Amino acid sequence: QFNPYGDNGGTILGIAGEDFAVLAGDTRNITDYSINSRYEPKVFDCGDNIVMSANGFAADGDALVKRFKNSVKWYHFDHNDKKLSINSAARNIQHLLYGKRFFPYYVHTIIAGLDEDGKGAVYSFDPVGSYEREQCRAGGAAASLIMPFLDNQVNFKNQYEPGTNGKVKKPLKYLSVEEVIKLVRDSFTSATERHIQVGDGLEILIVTKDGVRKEFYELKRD
Amino acid sequence: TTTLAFRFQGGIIVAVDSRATAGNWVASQTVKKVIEINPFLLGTTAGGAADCQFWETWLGSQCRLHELREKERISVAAASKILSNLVYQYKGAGLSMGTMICGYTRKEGPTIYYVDSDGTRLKGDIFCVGSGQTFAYGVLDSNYKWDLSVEDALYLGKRSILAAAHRDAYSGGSVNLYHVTEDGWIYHGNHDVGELFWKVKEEEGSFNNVIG
Amino acid sequence: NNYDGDTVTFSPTGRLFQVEYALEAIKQGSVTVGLRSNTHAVLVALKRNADELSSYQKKIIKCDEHMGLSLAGLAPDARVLSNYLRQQCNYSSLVFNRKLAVERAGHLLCDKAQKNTQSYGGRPYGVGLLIIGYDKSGAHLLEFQPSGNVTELYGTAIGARSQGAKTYLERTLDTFIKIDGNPDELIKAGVEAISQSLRDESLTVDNLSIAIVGKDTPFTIYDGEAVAKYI
Amino acid sequence: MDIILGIRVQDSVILASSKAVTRGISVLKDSDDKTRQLSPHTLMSFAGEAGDTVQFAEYIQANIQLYSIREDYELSPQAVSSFVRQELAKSIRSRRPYQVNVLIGGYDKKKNKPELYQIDYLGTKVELPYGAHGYSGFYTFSLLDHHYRPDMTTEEGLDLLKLCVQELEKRMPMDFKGVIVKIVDKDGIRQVDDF
Amino acid sequence: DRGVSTFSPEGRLFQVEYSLEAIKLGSTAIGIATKEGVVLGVEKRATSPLLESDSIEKIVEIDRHIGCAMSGLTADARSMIEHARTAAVTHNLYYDEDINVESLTQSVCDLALRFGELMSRPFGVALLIAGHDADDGYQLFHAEPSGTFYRYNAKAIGSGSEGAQAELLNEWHSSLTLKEAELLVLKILKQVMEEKLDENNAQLSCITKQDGFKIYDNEKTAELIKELKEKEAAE
Amino acid sequence: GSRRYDSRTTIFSPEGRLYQVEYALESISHAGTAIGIMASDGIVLAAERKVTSTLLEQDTSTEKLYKLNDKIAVAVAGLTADAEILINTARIHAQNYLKTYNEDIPVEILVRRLSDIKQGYTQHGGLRPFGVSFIYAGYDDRYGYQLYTSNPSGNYTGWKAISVGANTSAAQTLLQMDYKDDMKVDDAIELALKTLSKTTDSSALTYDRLEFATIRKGANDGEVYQKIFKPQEIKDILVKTGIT
Amino acid sequence: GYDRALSIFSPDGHIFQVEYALEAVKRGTCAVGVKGKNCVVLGCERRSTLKLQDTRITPSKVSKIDSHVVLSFSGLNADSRILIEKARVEAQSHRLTLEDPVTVEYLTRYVAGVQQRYTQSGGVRPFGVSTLIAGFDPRDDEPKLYQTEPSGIYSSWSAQTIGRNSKTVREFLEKNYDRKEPPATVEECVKLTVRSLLEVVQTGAKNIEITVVKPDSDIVALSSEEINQYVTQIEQEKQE
Amino acid sequence: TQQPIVTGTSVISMKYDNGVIIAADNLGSYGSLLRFNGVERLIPVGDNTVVGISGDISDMQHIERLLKDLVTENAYDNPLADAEEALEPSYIFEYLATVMYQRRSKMNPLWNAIIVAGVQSNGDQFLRYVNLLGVTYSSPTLATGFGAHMANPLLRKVVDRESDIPKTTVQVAEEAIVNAMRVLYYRDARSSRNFSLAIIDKNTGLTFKKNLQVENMKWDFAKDIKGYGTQKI
Ligand SMILES: *[B]([O])([O])[C]([C][C]([C])[C])[N]C(=O)[C]([C]C1=[C][C]=[C][C]=[C]1)[N]C(=O)C1=[C]N=[C][C]=N1
Ligand SMILES: [Mg+2]
Ligand SMILES: [Mg+2]
Ligand SMILES: [Mg+2]
Repeated sequence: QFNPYGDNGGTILGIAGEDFAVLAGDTRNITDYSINSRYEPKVFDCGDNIVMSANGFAADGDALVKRFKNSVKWYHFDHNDKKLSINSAARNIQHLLYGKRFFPYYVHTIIAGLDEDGKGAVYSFDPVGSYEREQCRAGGAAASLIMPFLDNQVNFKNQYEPGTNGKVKKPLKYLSVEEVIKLVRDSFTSATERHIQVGDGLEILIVTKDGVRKEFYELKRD
Repeated sequence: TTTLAFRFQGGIIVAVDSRATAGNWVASQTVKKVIEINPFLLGTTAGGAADCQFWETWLGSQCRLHELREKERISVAAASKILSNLVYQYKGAGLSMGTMICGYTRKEGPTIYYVDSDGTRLKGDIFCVGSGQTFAYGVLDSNYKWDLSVEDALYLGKRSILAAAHRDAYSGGSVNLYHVTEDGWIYHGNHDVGELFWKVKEEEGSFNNVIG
Repeated sequence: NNYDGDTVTFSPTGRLFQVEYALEAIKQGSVTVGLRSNTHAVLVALKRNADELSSYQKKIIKCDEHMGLSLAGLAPDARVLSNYLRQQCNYSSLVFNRKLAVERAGHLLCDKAQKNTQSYGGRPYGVGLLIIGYDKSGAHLLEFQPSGNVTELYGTAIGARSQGAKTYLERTLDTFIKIDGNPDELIKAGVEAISQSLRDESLTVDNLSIAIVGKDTPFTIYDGEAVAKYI
Repeated sequence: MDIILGIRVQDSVILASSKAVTRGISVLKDSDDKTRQLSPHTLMSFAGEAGDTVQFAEYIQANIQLYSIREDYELSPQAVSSFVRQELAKSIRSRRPYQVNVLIGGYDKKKNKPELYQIDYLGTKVELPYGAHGYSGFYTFSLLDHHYRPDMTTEEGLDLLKLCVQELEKRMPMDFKGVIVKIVDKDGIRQVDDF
Repeated sequence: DRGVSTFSPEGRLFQVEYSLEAIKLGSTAIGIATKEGVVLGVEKRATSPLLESDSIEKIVEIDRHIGCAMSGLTADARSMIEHARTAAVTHNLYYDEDINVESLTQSVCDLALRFGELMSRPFGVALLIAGHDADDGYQLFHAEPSGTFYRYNAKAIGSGSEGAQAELLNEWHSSLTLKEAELLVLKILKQVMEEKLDENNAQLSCITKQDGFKIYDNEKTAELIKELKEKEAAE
Repeated sequence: GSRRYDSRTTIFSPEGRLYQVEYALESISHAGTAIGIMASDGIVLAAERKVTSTLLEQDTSTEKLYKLNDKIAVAVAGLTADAEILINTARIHAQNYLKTYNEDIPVEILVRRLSDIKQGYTQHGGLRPFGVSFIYAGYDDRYGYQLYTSNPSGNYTGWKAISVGANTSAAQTLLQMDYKDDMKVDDAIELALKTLSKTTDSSALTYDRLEFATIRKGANDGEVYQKIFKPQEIKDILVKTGIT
Repeated sequence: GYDRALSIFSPDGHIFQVEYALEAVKRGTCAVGVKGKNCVVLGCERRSTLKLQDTRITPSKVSKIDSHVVLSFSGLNADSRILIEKARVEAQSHRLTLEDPVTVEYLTRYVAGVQQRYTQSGGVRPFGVSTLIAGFDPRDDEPKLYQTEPSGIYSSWSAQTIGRNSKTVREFLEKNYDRKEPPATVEECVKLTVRSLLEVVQTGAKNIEITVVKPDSDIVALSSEEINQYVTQIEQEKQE
Repeated sequence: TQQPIVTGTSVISMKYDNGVIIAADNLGSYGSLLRFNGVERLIPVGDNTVVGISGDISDMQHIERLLKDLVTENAYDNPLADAEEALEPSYIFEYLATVMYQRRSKMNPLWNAIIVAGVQSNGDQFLRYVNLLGVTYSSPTLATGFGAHMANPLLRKVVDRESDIPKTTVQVAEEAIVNAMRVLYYRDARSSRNFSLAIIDKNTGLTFKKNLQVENMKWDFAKDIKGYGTQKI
């Protein structure tokens, strides 16, 4: 019997800052126990200061990104070159995903950018289009490894202040872009160690009011 | 998921948990399981996240079109039936939805309709829906009266979700409270279970089984 | 006379009157100019208003990052045809990862307009288009007529009093073609060309509409105070 | 849903239908009315798969009400039962059949006779002095075979119905939360509020 | 006979030009756009005194931020309004935002030329579409059965249009207040109307950013009519 | 294109009349006269065959009176071929109703259905209307004995006594004169034949130029019998009433 | 399919097919609608050219759309049946989905929308029918009376007439009907409706039909004798 | 949905400093039967692209006809068909990728794995993979089937990352490809000795080599191998 789905591995990570947002993803692409590519870009600049990644089955992932990029283009044509806001992009993506509710895009989608108040924004989707704005989200194969670490080190979960002993929580101080990139790099290094589908390279897209910047880092190739 | 809604003297109380899971994996603790359809209509979500959220968001569009065409707000009966008739068309296709449509109108008063993906549509005073519904029913049925104060009714709803959040593995995160009156719904905050449990345990003297 | 009731009828001299009547709608439309060099291609359009309270009807439409057109005649027909071009440009990009050639874009418009001139029930398009673009073979300018005839040109003009601008470009042919790597001077030549078609009225800030595409220049439209520089 | 009963006596038809609605391990409601008035002298009770039951009942209701307005005339119970049967017979060979069993209790004003029709989801119609759908008949038919007489009064019919419900409450595993009883006679349809 | 989509020798569609003549016979509708809001006003024109005038609905809500006034064969407007409302709500569903007034107008105008031998003829009604969005602010559009739409600072359509438009030419300026616009619509309506203007045979409405689209009560309009009479008698 | 040759069969005149309906009625006015008379104990249907021949096989012929079911019959005035199309549709409709409700179709419901079909041809489709007028004679347990008529417009009305086809003006005046409410079938038979005998364009009214039928409760106990008269039976009733 | 555009504009901006449909309404028998304080009455003319009619079975002029709404008309009889059938279907459909019977305005808007659709659809002619739709909204005691016409425009009326010689009866109603104080009772409303028809009808025998609609689905048609009593009382007062 | 009948095995490829190399054997297998010994599985498109196809041969021949038709269609009303508006490797690939993903979405796939190798207008090396699922990826070395498991490891020792491409000559690259083809003949039970090789260079253009054979094989050591453990004779 023909199986229309496959698993290309990989892992992605979005973190929303106070006036910035990052969307990271490893550059490894796999099937079963083989490496297809050590550098296959997975996070994309879709225009209007929005970055996107659809992790899981790469064919569906590419198809969805391609269709969303198309949606941005036609949004400009139909509405006098108006900038597509991150919240509007998120709702549009829900309809793209739910449109194939009974033959789903087998992907975990994350977009990142800035909201209309200039604050950092990350939105996260399931395969059939349910979405939610979040301060923090990891997606893909090693999501189960990375998310708990982010609950702890980004939202200070289960952390309290010394001397008080469980009475006073650790205050939720904001994180700079330099501080976030450190957490992203450590997240992927840790994931690479214990997950076989994660490695080769890490590509981070940083979104600010100035635009979209890129950073690349080497990961273990075994 | 644990969601409830009940009619009483001061209108309707709606209370939901916040957890979403994929198998044993906790996918989210911050899910909004109450949907603000309009200033007077609320919908609860249980089952498939996308199904509930797509079609209840869609329901709001149909309700808005009704009041544009008819120059009059839609009844809770009509709003609930739009959703039940819609899911009935899809019956067998595999939609997974358990919802309450809660609202107030002049002609109806406070009204709750249970609507689900099998096509079942039921009007009632009390409903609990989701994997932790039985746990919520225990607290609700033993403490429910028509003559409850808004303050006491809210606490009962909050406490019933807490009970289910504790015992049901697929419920938890936090409690969202709503209070629906003659003049519309009123949000009453997000209540983290991690803080609410210990607060209730100490003040109420309950959960003596657990050590704190 | 007896042979102008529909598009499916030749006259005794072999003419299609409904097509000719559609051509007449273009002559009633406001003037628009097109011209190009080797590096850039420019559209200049005189926008028309209903009255002093009204806005000035938009004349230029973007089809892709590297292609767009200006219209003269029935604006809704230009919307239908420009929408078709957008789709065809988009099909080329999605399926072949290939920017649509301006020459091929003209061929597609020709064939679409033709079907409306040979079939019963329908009608010819009532608009003329000037398509500019920059593709793998450099800058291009096309003139579309709703008869189906599409023509590649160095420069041209369509609409009311368009003969004046067309004569100017015919004299200036050797000069403006050489304006390479200088967008402002190419626009100047286009603004000076459209000025030959003006009577009574002159080019004001909300009257003029300019568009440009080139080597390292995406198709962009200039309106309002952005064209005050060229007045 | 679960239990629906019917009994035709001298001058009326009595329908009894359970109040429980159960999904999984929870009784969501204990006051559900599993019936629709099709016309002033015709009542239909129903039981089957969730959603299908109400959808079918209301669809039939709308069609009979439409007929009533168009002709300014009430169809006979026999005519209504035949219409319902055809819809179910049509349904059973559809893409997704109506999974609904019904009892139709009506009083024919022309013949001055009560009439009870039992129709299952396949479109199997029978006219009966007493009827039931599901596992109800496995208990109630033996009692009715013994006690039923054709000249019973409405009050005697209700007493015989109480004996059926008592037996069901004793021997059936499911708690169906009692029954709503409705009487159909020459004066129309009314509900027995205490049972 | 002749085709429905036939061009005249002058290069105009016969049917479109004929529908414009039907619109000239219609009751007057006036719109004025300001920085404080857009005002829409109409002549009701009841054919008989027994006709309950409040049932005459020539001003209509499309969304909270978009209103609409009509003139001509008003029955034809119903499917246009239904499409507008659906387009507005559908865009909110797809994009979680309000739809631009221009985009809404464009969607309505796309129906216009969908006629041939689709519907059998063009619409016999013109629309004044007024609204507000965050990008282009307060806007007023005139949607015709030709498929063309012009933006206007002020516009009159219907039987007394050219007379009203000439009056709007002189009166309109960029610093008009909402109150000044309300009175100006009432003034010009009173001028072109056959019967004497009152709260029962004329209707006002407006669209503001804060309160959205609102049809004025007959009690509210009556005061503005009384305020108008006094200020005209003042000089 | 094709528009050039379209007659436009479904349009109004400036006066607000349907051209084709009016012209179809003009056609029907030249057809053989058909008369229906309703009595307390039954209904009579009488009709005149148009200028026949001696070589026409009468006993197997049927151009006027048709059976729709056991309870309902019709008299035809107009194009016979058009009528048979509608008659077969009506027969099917009656059977559809019987299958659905397990009861014989009420007369008016059958009449309304056929009348709606005729109406459709006047409003949409661009086809010519049916050049037919019917007299419906039928019985049901709601209204008892009923007479209706329908015409190409699709409009139908109920009658105590009515004529269609040729000389209806003269025929209706004669019926209006001699008809009474307490009338019986045997009397109605006589009235029908006498009316035809005076309005006929022929020199004399004979058995070979007639079709005749009755719908009687004159059947053994509470039931209804349709009687399509045979040539010899028409000859006998003509002698009985004193016309020949 | 037959797609010919029958309803089209003319040089002077008129749709003649819609206007000729109004002429068919002008030919139709007169129909009148009058609403009182707590009732609405629908009067209808029956032309007495047709005797030997069976009044039991002949299609009545006033048709129930639902238990609380009625519809009368002037114009082509065959056309009216199509509108009535659609209206009846829509009434049941509304009850099924909204779980509430139609308002009189909603039903009118639907019927009017059907009529409009037939003025710009290919291969169809407009309905040669104008309707009077009357009744009471669910759980409401305010009387409702609406009118529709072939073009598809509709509106509410305190009192209105349509059909042949409607100009005359409208003249009567305009001077006799007072808005500040409408017919307070059923008697007063019926009397005014019969009076208005007597300006046009000819004989007051079987030529006048009256139907009274009251709140909470209370609809009844008056008999010949009941109407004849109104006819008798009106003329006896007139002899003065 | 179907099953592949007549099948082709590995297609292998890599980038080098001035272009790309691609290779595939000439076998058309019918299950375990080595049925057809003269099947060309490298199909050139113009003078700048070679499409290597593995998997179902009936679907390969269909794809071959699509590409042939693509060239014909591109020439229509195109004066620059042999110049600026000629078919690029990127155009050819994207077309195939669109078809492959469309066909898998209708649950009726072209049962193939495809590698498009070529050189673009600007001289850039093009090498990208697509298969029956519509999955696509690019890498300095690409291989299908058994080649993925055995050829890639060998080819990646030559070009391990992007920066190794300019350091790799055509002689070194071809040597690595030919060695990989030998290894596949040792170890793939559905391979043949005969193969085709294609080089697309930005300077010297398209070089298509037919009727190549695996040579310099090591088999002599087999004589010393006796029994399966204890046997001495
Ligand atoms: B609740 O448990 O029903 C919950 C409500 C929903 C609105 C989030 N549903 C889920 O958690 C479901 C799984 C499920 C668990 C228990 C009973 C029924 C269903 N999960 C999802 O819908 C989901 C959504 N996104 C990611 C992962 N899982
Ligand atoms: Mg390894
Ligand atoms: Mg619905
Ligand atoms: Mg059975």
